[PDB]
Amino acid sequence: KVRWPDFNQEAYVGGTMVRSGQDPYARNKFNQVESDKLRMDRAIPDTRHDQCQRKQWRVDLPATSVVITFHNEARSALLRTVVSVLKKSPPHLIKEIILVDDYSNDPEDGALLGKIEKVRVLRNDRREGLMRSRVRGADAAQAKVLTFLDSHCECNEHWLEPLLERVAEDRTRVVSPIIDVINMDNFQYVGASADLKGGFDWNLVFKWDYMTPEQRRSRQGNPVAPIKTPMIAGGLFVMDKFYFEELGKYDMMMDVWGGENLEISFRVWQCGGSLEIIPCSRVGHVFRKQHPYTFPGGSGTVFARNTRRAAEVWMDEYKNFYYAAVPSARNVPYGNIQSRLELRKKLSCKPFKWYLENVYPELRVPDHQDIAFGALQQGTNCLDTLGHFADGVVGVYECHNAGGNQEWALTKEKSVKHMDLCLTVVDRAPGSLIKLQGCREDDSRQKWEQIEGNSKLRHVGSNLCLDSRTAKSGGLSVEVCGPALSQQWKFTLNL
Amino acid sequence: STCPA
Ligand SMILES: CC(=O)N[C@@H]1[C@@H](O)[C@@H](O)[C@@H](CO)S[C@@H]1OP(=O)(O)OP(=O)(O)OC[C@H]1O[C@@H](n2ccc(=O)[nH]c2=O)[C@H](O)[C@@H]1O
Ligand SMILES: CC(=O)N[C@@H]1[C@@H](O)[C@@H](O)[C@@H](CO)S[C@@H]1O
Ligand SMILES: [Mn+2]
Repeated sequence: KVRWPDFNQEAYVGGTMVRSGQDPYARNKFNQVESDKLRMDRAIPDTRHDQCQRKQWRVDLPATSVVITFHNEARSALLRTVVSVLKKSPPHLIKEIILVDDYSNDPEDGALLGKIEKVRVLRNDRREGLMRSRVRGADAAQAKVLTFLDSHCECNEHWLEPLLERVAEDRTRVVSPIIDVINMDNFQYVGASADLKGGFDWNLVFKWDYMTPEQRRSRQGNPVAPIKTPMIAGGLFVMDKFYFEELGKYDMMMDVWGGENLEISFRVWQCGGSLEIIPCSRVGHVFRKQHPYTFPGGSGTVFARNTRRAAEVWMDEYKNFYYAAVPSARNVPYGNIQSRLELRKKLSCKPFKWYLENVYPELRVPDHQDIAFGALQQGTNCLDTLGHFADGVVGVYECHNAGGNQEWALTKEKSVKHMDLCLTVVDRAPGSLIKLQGCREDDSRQKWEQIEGNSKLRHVGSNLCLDSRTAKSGGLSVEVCGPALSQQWKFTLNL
Repeated sequence: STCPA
């Protein structure tokens, strides 16, 4: 066994290098030439708030076992992740680093690192995916606290102590650093915003949300306080090992990638723990735009399968809002969920409604009797109030997926509404502009219905359809229904 | 397919 600085980086990385004239992005979907130029312990900027930099971090903390799974990772990036852990962590707080080689083409990527102090390598003899690989690493762990990292990360100064402190005080906290960005093209290390929380839309795809102006204001007193998050990104977190086991690890029937971050976030919150982001902890990650590896069965179907398994166990009736956003998911078989259901029963977990109301209230939820909801799209344009109020015209604007003036519902009363304003047919002569007015159930001018496979909107009791052809010369209008592209409209959720 | 902070 060899101390990390004695490891022969040049030999290890040499001989998987990008050959002359080859594409430096093909194998990893990041620039391997730039990754390979970097020293295994390259210096990176300290991106922490000033207040963190002054704190002196407590000493008697439990050690952690670090689990890193990988499938065909670039040698330079894998080695660098391991050395940043060793170099930036107090040595007594690292019990071990467990590398789970998830059936990489070349077993030597992992096995050669087994020489390094504190490194243990486990090789899957077939492809298992990240969920089963993480569970195998956790099972092998000897410490009281687990730490998970992706195989292309770089820990910053005093990254670990702030995370361990939270969980030593209360083992039901599952905590995450702020994830800095390692640029996929040039490998520069870039400090991320600390004003973000994890979230998702009804398609159940992870996204970053800014804190509200009010949340921000209430932290002005302690700007590096923990941030409660509805959802963790998934790959970088710290969790009490007995807690991880008691809550049921991960769903072992999830495959490859996707959905497990959603499942564990829902499970932790609903079953009595919490999820935090800790601003004094900073770890960089190579964010990329494409997966470099295969998905047996196709990536769209695997992602959907995994997500169904989460939605069917945790979301109660709200799962229907996911199926309304992604109707093609209803056709994807998802297997047996009985042991997950029994887990939920055994833990006495709160219902999903409680999660929505108490953990993620800012997620906009449709009324239970809405016919359709979300944005109303025509190509890459969306129905938009333009900031107008009652008596104002309505228009289209490029879809931006940020809600506000592009948020609509088709109600049980057949009205197309935003807040308490409704699209109103003020004049039935073809070519007339429509107007926003206060919604009244008894106003027949405000009644609309979806036609032609939920692809158009017709004013009830007429042959008039909602039409955008006059959008830049006045606003949306009503025109006789016909084969015009300017009459095509689709809600993002159809119930 | 994960998006950056
Ligand atoms: C940072 C973060 O947070 N993150 C998150 C994660 O964690 C998850 O949670 C997702 C969901 O599922 S999302 C997100 O995502 P992303 O990042 O894009 O992806 P990636 O990187 O690809 O990764 C993956 C891992 O594993 C492994 N893997 C995979 C696959 C398989 O099969 N196996 C393995 O191992 C690899 O190697 C690595 O290492
Ligand atoms: C004022 C203007 O040009 N209109 C835009 C609106 O129609 C919305 O898309 C806004 C986002 O909620 S932004 C912006 O106000
Ligand atoms: Mn990653």
